[PDB]
Amino acid sequence: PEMVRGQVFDVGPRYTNLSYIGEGAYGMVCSAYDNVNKVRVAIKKISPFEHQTYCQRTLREIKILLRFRHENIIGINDIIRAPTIEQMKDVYIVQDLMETDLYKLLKTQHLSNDHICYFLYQILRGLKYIHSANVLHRDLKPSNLLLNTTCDLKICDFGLARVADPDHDHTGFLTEYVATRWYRAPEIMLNSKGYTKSIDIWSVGCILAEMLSNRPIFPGKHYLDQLNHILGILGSPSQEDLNCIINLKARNYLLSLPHKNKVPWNRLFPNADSKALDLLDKMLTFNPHKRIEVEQALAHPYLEQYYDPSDEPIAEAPFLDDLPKEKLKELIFEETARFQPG
Ligand SMILES: COc1cc(F)cc([C@@H](CO)NC(=O)[C@@H](C)N2Cc3ccc(-c4nc(Nc5cnn(C)n5)ncc4Cl)cc3C2=O)c1
Repeated sequence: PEMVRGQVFDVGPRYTNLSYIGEGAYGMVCSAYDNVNKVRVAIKKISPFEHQTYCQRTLREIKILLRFRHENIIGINDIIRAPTIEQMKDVYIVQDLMETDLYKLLKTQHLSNDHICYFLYQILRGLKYIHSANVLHRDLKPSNLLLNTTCDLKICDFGLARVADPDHDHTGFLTEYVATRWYRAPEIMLNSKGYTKSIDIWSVGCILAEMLSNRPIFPGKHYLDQLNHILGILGSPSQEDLNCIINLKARNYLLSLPHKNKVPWNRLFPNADSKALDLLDKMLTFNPHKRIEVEQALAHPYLEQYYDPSDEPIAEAPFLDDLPKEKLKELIFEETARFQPG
């Protein structure tokens, strides 16, 4: 087997001429030439079976990506694993190869307003599909937005996704860790389990702000800092919004804060398009019930050059994993069976 920076990649005979792309807690990702379709693909080696949480992310991603088909959502083209459960130690997920991600891109490149507009369109177009399937991505962030050399955008990593469950969204104060901290909506820290579509809209708002300035808008240095950053810009919630928060610990925390005025978007983003800032405001609304929804956002004047509901497709139909890691391995085995010869 070919070796890539220490690891084996058991992907042959079909996939050859491997080259390192990246590493992380997920595993390792390479490009590789596909000897069938004669195109270079990405392959990620995932080794989840000792960790229930890794098994959950792997199963969720596989189940979701196999069902979804959309231009702005990364696919799974093939999955390589051992022929038996006993011999299966790794799962390789083969996906379309992309040049970079928005996190890498924002570290190095100034985006024109036209690029910002086009990227936000593709994010929302993809999200319209995801939400139309009653699915929440729940970890939207620049590193989960893949880009090719012509700036086509694809959402990736569906391992943290859930089916939407808005009647069971309420929880207590400083409970929850939904999303990656900088992209996590205020209600997560206050009273929300992140089981509504408005969680994803918040993250998109944070992405938009970051495209405007190449700097995260709410860079909390740790968990507790995150609400400080958000309220620092948005200001004190209104009486109406506060009254929606019935949990006393959360309400009284907010009431204990000194009055803070809203920092106007045009001062944080003096070079930004005024329409972009109007949409940004509506995505970064404190009250999730008042927050713009994905189809309204697509309809916003900022995106008028692209908006076309007939070309913004929805899923054909809507889409208990409190299970031990051994059971999750079986379900991963069954879910990947269709890519074996048989
Ligand atoms: C503890 O964490 C995890 C444990 C798990 F058991 C499983 C996971 C899974 C599911 O939750 N999560 C991921 O696999 C996420 C984290 N990533 C990483 C990743 C890297 C590259 C590409 C990629 N990259 C490119 N091109 C590219 C990138 N950079 N360059 C210069 N080129 N093309 C095509 C592709 Cl699929 C996609 C992804 C992706 O989805 C996480």
